[PDB]
Amino acid sequence: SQVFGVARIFASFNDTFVHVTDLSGKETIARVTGGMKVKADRDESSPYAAMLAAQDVAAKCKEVGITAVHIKLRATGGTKTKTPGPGGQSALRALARSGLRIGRIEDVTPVPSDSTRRKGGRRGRRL
RNA sequence: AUUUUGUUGGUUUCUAGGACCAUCGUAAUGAUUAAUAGGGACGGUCGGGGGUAUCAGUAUUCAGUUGUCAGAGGUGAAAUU
Ligand SMILES: [Mg+2]
Ligand SMILES: [Mg+2]
Ligand SMILES: [Mg+2]
Ligand SMILES: [Mg+2]
Ligand SMILES: [Mg+2]
Ligand SMILES: [Mg+2]
Ligand SMILES: [Mg+2]
Ligand SMILES: [Mg+2]
Ligand SMILES: [Mg+2]
Ligand SMILES: [Mg+2]
Ligand SMILES: [Mg+2]
Repeated sequence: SQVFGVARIFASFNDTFVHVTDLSGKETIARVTGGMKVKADRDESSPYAAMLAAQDVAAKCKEVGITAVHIKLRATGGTKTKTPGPGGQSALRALARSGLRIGRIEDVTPVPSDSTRRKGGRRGRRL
């Protein structure tokens, strides 16, 4: 039927990565980040930039032959926050609305079975 | 050592007295509860109680292979990087 890639979307709170690989993930097809679409650091992770980033990925996917993708959304993970950034929701909707077909969707955020120490100190970040 | 042998040392038998030792007989012969105190034993347990080894788990960082290409990071915004 369709030809599947894998859209590995890494959505932090400072930027948004839209990265499409092959099934193995060892071959990169298109990687457009929200920071390549704006010149202000404060909105590298904006929903608007993520939508533009996804459209460039979808356009690149079409000329290589990728007609469908599986979605593996992730947050920063590790010792830091596990909730996805604001751009992850926009990049997913933009991909679906760009004529690309959507397969399986999974959250693959790095979660610890314990945890190393997290930055900020004992008293947290005082603002 | 309490008396007397006419009498003082007497003298050790003697008399009597505790104090014990044995036998026999008397006797209803002789040991308070087990504290909704405690201690101990025992029986099935119950615990992220302790110690010594041992086996996971992803994560973090670093490294090796790869893959593409212009930003990535970070913030309230930036900059150092
Ligand atoms: Mg940023
Ligand atoms: Mg830029
Ligand atoms: Mg610049
Ligand atoms: Mg540090
Ligand atoms: Mg405050
Ligand atoms: Mg006389
Ligand atoms: Mg008792
Ligand atoms: Mg026992
Ligand atoms: Mg996992
Ligand atoms: Mg520059
Ligand atoms: Mg950035």
